[PDB]
Amino acid sequence: KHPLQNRWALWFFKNDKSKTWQANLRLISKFDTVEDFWALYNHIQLSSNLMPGCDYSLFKDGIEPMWEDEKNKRGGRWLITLNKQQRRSDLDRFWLETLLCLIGESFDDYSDDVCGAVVNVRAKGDKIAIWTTECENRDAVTHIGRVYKERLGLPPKIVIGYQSHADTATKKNRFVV
Ligand SMILES: C[n+]1cn([C@@H]2O[C@H](COP(=O)(O)OP(=O)(O)OP(=O)(O)O)[C@@H](O)[C@H]2O)c2nc(N)[nH]c(=O)c21
Repeated sequence: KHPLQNRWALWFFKNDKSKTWQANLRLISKFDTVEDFWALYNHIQLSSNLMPGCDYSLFKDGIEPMWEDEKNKRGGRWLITLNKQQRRSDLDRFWLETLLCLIGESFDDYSDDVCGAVVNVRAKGDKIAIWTTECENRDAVTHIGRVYKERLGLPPKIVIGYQSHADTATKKNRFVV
């Protein structure tokens, strides 16, 4: 089989309320091969079919998909927001293209600053984001944002923003692209 440069882990989140946020996170599977990635993707529910209040997260092995993880606490995220009416037309395409960015190490020189990606399915609107390790590394953050924006094919006129997890936790953009 053909190996990937990193081992990745898929996590699932289900909003409960009678549970603490951390207790609602569940590790689903791990893979480090091209064949194993496709085996997972071809046999698990699509993001567009998840119930409102759930999330899928793909993070490098060893990094939990939460602000508290050492590799995320000083970091932040590039955020993509979508309307509820775009669930069946763009959500799945955006998520898969995002996954291929991660697994295919599309950020080259700054690959070590990437922690993972998260897709949130909500009644008000869906969100997809790429999490990075340091919200102060301007060159790294800016590079990832530009590469990501181009890959998704977003019209060069609709700017996306980068938010530090610290700011998100204390409810806005450190950078825009
Ligand atoms: C990513 N994340 C989210 N939460 C909790 O989940 C809540 C919901 O944040 P959300 O990321 O699930 O998006 P949502 O659109 O539902 O919410 P909104 O942006 O607040 O309108 C946060 O306010 C926190 O209470 C988190 N709580 C902890 N402890 N750690 C995390 O990494 C973490």
